Parts: sequence; C-alpha cells; structure tokens
Amino acid sequence: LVQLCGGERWWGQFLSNVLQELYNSEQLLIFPQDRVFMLLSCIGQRSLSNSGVLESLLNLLDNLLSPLQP
Amino acid sequence: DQVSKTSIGWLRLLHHCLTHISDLEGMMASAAAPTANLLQTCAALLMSPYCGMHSPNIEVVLVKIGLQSTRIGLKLIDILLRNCAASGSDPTDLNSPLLFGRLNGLSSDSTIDILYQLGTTQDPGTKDRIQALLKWVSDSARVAAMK
Amino acid sequence: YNLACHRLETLLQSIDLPPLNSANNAQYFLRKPDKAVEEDSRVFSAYQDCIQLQLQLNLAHNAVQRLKVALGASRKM
Amino acid sequence: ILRVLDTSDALKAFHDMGGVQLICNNMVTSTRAIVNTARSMVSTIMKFLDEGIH
Repeated sequence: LVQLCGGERWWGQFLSNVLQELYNSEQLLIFPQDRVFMLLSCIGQRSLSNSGVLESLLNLLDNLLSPLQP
Repeated sequence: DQVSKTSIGWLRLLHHCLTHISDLEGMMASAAAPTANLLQTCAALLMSPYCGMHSPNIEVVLVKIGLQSTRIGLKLIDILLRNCAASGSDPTDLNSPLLFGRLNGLSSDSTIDILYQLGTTQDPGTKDRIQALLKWVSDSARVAAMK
Repeated sequence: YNLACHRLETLLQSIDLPPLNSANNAQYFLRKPDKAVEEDSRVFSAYQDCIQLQLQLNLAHNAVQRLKVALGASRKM
Repeated sequence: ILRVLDTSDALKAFHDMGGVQLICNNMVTSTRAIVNTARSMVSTIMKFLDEGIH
C-alpha cells in the first residue's frame, strides 16, 4: 500500500480514519495493538513526503482535544 | 514516600476519623459529606495505581460517606456509573479541580464491591438507590439502540 | 489431537485480557504478576504440543492420501 | 497526627474545630495540584516498541 497508494490525496486521511477506528476507546475488537502500531509508524515514516499525512494527524489530534477550550 | 508526593495523606486521615470509633462515625460523615468534589476525588484516588494506601480502606470511606444520606448515595452512584468528572469544573478557572484523566464507567473489584454495598444494604432511601441503578440500566439499554 | 485441543481450550478460557485503557491495566502490562507468567508459560507449552502433534497428524494424513491414490483409488474430485 | 486523634474526646474536639472539613478541602486541592508520577499507558507503549540502578 505504501508503494501503490502512497503519495496521493486521499492518503493520510485514510491513516487517520483507520487509526481512529482501530484505537478507539469504543472499539471492542481484540487485536495486536503494538504490532499494528509499528506497522502504522513504518507506513508513516515512508510516504512522509505526502503533504496530507501530517495535516490529517494534526486534525485528528485537534478534534480529540476539542472538549478542552469550549 | 507516597504521602509527601501524593495527596493520599489526607485520605488516610479521613479514613481514620470515619472508622476509628464506630460511635463517632455518623457525625464524622455528616460533617464531611457536604464538601464539594469530595466524592469525585475519592473515586479518582480509588481507581489509581497503589499510591500509599490499599484499595480496601478507600472502599470503606466511599461506602460510609455515601450511606449517610440519599442525595450522597445517588451522587456516588452517578459518579461511579456515568460521570466521574468534577462537578462545576470549567477549564477556564485554573484552580478548580478537573479530574479529566479517567474514562467513565471503568469497573474494578473495588467499584463492584462498593456498588454491592450500596444496593444490598438495608436503610431508609435504599429504594432510591435501586431506582437509580435500574434507571441507569434502562438508559444504557436505550442508548444501545443507536441503530 | 482432539484431547490436546480440548486441554488448550480449557486452559485458554481460564485466562482473560485487560483492554489497556487505564493506569491499572498499563501497570499490569509493565509488571506481569507471577501467576500470569506461569499461566503464560503453561499456555505456551500446551500450544507447542498442540502444533507439533497437529503437524504429525497432517503429515500422517498426507501419507495416507498419497498411498490411497497410489494403489489406484481415485481421490476426491 | 493519628496518635493524637486516638481518643474519642480528641476526635470530638477535632470535629468541633472544623478539622474534618479542613482535611477534605486539603485533599481536594492537593489532588488538583499534583500530577501522578507512576507509569501509565505511555510507559507501556514505549516498553513494547522497545538498588538496581544502571
């Protein structure tokens, strides 16, 4: 997926969506958290040239802190 | 020592005051109860890593201070079940307690024991506690029909 | 194989798993208690036995099928 | 302090001077002020993703 879909517009938002729906506190699916975390870190270090990867993650971090600063 | 680093030192004093002599327990509890954010602080201290005092002593404080009135019992049920955050806690004020770091509805053996003590005990107002528990169950079931 | 699988199923139903959502669960994850360690070791031993005997059963089945099809009996279409 | 309050009369006097409300407010404020130092989820994610002093 890095080689094929990396470096395009909808990428990055895909990473944020999958991270949010996998590591959600409401998620009851049992799976390897930390191994998937290294996989996501590697998929982040590669395709880092994409300008959408960091902005999507920062937008995700922005929404989680929205209860603060009402 | 954990007493100097943490705030568990005061909770040990409260536990001693409440449970040193059973005769004094009622009026201890009556004087202690009306303090704001006390129950939320005790609950947050309970659902934390061991920081000086074992969990069984904290359960005793929470049970005894919550059984002295109906309103306090309902407040304890609400904070244990649906909202563990500090009451009247606006983030703009930098001195009011927040207690933002815990997820609501977390369950441990201590909380289960506390709820069993709250429900099974026989005293005036226990029907209010049972009503609150059933109301929470009904609300959770209704919310579960999100589809 | 059936007996070993049943033993593993019982032993692995005997355990649970904290969800890693609070401080206590994380602390348990840093320092696994002794009972958890011995239970994990026993489960690993049972899994090793199960997988070894499963491989043995699979190779036995492959040999039986090869011999059955070797004598002229047709295999499953 | 615990040894001082070991008698019933001492406990009654302690209540009559507002000690219990004082310790309750003190616990609330101190819990607000300090930050827990014990390890947490962050220190498990880092152990995975890898006297006794070294």
